[PDB]
Amino acid sequence: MTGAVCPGSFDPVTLGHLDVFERAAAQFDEVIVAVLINPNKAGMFTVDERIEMIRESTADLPNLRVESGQGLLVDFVRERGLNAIVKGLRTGTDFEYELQMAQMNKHIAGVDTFFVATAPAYSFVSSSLAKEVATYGGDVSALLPASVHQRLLGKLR
Amino acid sequence: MTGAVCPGSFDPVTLGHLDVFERAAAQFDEVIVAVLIAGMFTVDERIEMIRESTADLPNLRVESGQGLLVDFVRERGLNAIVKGLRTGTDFEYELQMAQMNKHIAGVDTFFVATAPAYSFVSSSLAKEVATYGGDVSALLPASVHQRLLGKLR
Amino acid sequence: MTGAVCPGSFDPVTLGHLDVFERAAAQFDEVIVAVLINPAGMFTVDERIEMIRESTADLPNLRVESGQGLLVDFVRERGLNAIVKGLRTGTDFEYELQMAQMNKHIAGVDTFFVATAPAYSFVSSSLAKEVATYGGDVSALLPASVHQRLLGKLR
Amino acid sequence: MTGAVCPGSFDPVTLGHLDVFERAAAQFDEVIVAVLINPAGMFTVDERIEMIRESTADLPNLRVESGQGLLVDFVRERGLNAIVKGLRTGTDFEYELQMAQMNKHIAGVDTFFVATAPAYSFVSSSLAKEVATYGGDVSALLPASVHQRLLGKLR
Amino acid sequence: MTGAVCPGSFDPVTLGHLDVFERAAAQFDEVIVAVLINPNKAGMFTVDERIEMIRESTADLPNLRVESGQGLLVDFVRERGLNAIVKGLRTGTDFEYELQMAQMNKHIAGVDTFFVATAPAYSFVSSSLAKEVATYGGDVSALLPASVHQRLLGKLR
Amino acid sequence: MTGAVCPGSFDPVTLGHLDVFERAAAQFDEVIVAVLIAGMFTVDERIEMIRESTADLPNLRVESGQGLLVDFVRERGLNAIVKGLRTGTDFEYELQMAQMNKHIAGVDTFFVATAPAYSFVSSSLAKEVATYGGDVSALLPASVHQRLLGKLR
Ligand SMILES: Cc1cn(CCC(=O)O)c2ccccc12
Ligand SMILES: Cc1cn(CCC(=O)O)c2ccccc12
Ligand SMILES: Cc1cn(CCC(=O)O)c2ccccc12
Ligand SMILES: Cc1cn(CCC(=O)O)c2ccccc12
Ligand SMILES: Cc1cn(CCC(=O)O)c2ccccc12
Ligand SMILES: Cc1cn(CCC(=O)O)c2ccccc12
Repeated sequence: MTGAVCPGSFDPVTLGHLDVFERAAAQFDEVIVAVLINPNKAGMFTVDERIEMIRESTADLPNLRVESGQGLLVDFVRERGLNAIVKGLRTGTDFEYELQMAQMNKHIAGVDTFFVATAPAYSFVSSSLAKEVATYGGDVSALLPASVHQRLLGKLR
Repeated sequence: MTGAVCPGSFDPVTLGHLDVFERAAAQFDEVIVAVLIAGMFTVDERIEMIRESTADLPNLRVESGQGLLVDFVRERGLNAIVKGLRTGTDFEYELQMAQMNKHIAGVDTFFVATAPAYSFVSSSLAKEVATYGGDVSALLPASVHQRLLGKLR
Repeated sequence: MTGAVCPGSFDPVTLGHLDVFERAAAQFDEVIVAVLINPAGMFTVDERIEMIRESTADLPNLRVESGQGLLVDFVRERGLNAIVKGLRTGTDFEYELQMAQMNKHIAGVDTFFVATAPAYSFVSSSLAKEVATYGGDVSALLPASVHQRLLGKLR
Repeated sequence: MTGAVCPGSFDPVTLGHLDVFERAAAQFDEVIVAVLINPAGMFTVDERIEMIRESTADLPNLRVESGQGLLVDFVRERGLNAIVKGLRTGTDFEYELQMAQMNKHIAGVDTFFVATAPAYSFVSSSLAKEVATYGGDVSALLPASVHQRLLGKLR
Repeated sequence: MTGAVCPGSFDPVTLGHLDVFERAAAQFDEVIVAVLINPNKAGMFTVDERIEMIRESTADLPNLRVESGQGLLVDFVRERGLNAIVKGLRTGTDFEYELQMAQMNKHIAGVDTFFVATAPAYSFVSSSLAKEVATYGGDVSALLPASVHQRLLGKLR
Repeated sequence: MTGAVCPGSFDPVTLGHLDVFERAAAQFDEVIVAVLIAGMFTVDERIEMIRESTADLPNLRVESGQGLLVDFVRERGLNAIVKGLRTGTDFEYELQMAQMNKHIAGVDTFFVATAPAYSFVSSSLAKEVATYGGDVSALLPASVHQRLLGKLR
């Protein structure tokens, strides 16, 4: 009955994210992808769009499910009877801030955070940089799942 | 006649800040906490909370500041800054400012890491966690914590 | 059935190590602590294993074994393909990242990193030995049984 | 025929920037300084270009142009495929690395990094403006013509 | 008449090195790979072996040549009428030490150092880690040029 | 009665070290340079070179040390260390030692960055460059530089 939560805004999900989802699904009995929403700032994609893009690119992972949430991550985790977070690392990750949040999350709720580095091929993509590059016409098709790329181009046009 | 300035926004002051205040006060004759000024607490409130938390430090005082930090320091006859380091400190930016401050006014900056127990609190993260109901009472002075609860509720 | 290996020299095991062991044992069905030996330290391999077993008596899904050679072979030979490594102040994280990417490339093994608790974040096996050698008190940073043994090796 | 682009907002150009411009112009047959504009600063694009040209008068193989949109398009449209970026204290190097790897992936453009001289390592456009705003003397960190103009904008 | 020196011990050359050689050869009129030797510590490969492995994997680069040296890098550079170094970055590079050496080299000889990050695929290989992995039987064949791999296995057996 | 210890191997002392010595001496009543002990110069030689370079600092003295640094500090009635930062400093290890030293003996560590001009010299790199004929005369006290040339030639 092991389990972990993979949190993020996923606006949109990238292949860097999916790599980490796959590793978590391979190493824990259940994985919940937590799409965390700030109710005070809209992203590019609505919550239902974000979830649909993740579901479409994780259909081969039977022990992974996707849910949205807001507020404290550790409450989302604990209310599902879990106490582990799995977070990806990429080039440009603010690791010091991730460490700060991990120590805080352990302090307030006893939840552990496990970090895993994404594959080198996917290590320089981020949701924000992919959106920025695509906005100005750059080809990011190789860094995003098919469930995302043309939806992204659609939002931009 | 030694002295140092401990600058920050302190909105609110944390035990991380207080730990560094205490070390500065133990190692310099005179310490001034500089409250540099759209946050949660007003300047006077921040000052009050720091004074309340530092009552046991006879050689420490608290003042608000505006403009160049080095001017704040120099206009009080000093030329040392003591700055704390915590998890999530942008140290590269701190170093840039330290070299700039030395260049323009001959003021030295001394960095000291806060205690491990208080190394992951920041004013911003404490407010965020408290806003969503998390317990940060172990990370703030007793007075501050009650005051924070007040601003929220 | 999930599982991970926690590798190190553990010469001696510290409370920083133990914290990570505990978190691994809480999150994986099986944990193996791999005591890695090189061609050299203060404690023998058997002594190190003994100290880890004493400190992890409450962890029934964790076991301790010695290992030699390629870490990913150690992992895969036991039917696992995850490594859990702790992070502390002074960890060469860039080198850990290099090794993690290498280990994934050559054997498909994943590496999960977890930061030890702030209280145990500045202890290391090497620094504890150095401080103890010159009479510093590191008893709050080591398991009780380890601290006793350490004094013995030094006196 | 070799060449590189040196991109930035240069609002205003600093001696840190100039040092890197000089090194680029010494090592490549052609250098283009790309003054990048966003939807916002102290100096207009034309003012920035003017200040860079004043400061680089002795560099005949360097020219200054404004740019918008995708940096790698700016580079490739001028028949080049190298970027030269400076490093200073406070540079977000991890983000620079991310962008370099992205820029290589999407367009085949290489990025070369060079550290500015220690004397100019703590100036940035933003910090110079901030210090000057409150009356600090940054004249040793900026070209003479830039310092004069800066005082003007503030007074 | 532009030019740069690409320095290292190259014991052995890796695909991370070759990527940087290729980028330097594409951006400078001439590139000299400097095989720097400590006369007080032998590596795994002799200087002639190192040079031969580099030459064999750079035959498609007409403006690159390979030479060995010792002592101060900036003397090697300046005695060839050049004043640029091109150095690669990978995962595990001690960048702070590289920066220190770059500032020192500029101070004492006026030589500039340009850093370039190796491709993600080659970002976790190093000569030392490749030797270590191969020593204990791990497969590093995809991280080294053909001119190296079996020579490496030969040294190890 | 303020004071700090500046520890290192100083083999030899550089202008980077001296810059930090000067700042420590300007901000603390009493400074002790601790020469901690197979290098190029003997302990006495290192001490001599530092004394010669710090003659203008009346409140600074130089002593050799062995064993725990915190014992050196505490046995002199102090509990502050001042440590310089340069390009290539292993800051993560410095932080580990600082937290350890606070834990075992209540000694604080204050870090200060050396001036940009002296930020890329280290004892080791200065010796290496000088060994192969490079000019490091701008990076070392005049006395030290001549002494170094002597050891080489
Ligand atoms: C690579 C990576 C980034 N993040 C942050 C996610 C975000 O903020 O959108 C992750 C979260 C979970 C798993 C992997 C990752
Ligand atoms: C722990 C800590 C952080 N900071 C900066 C906080 C800020 O810049 O607002 C400090 C400033 C003075 C003393 C201690 C600290
Ligand atoms: C905190 C920590 C350090 N290391 C490596 C230390 C060593 O090599 O002995 C670990 C290995 C496994 C779990 C936790 C840790
Ligand atoms: C020192 C330095 C900073 N940057 C970016 C600064 C900016 O974005 O304005 C550079 C760009 C080109 C060459 C040198 C530099
Ligand atoms: C990736 C990389 C590492 N290094 C150090 C070389 C070494 O020390 O063997 C390089 C040197 C030149 C070009 C690229 C590289
Ligand atoms: C610049 C600098 C480096 N270090 C450490 C050198 C060492 O640890 O040997 C210092 C120690 C005291 C004062 C200044 C410095």
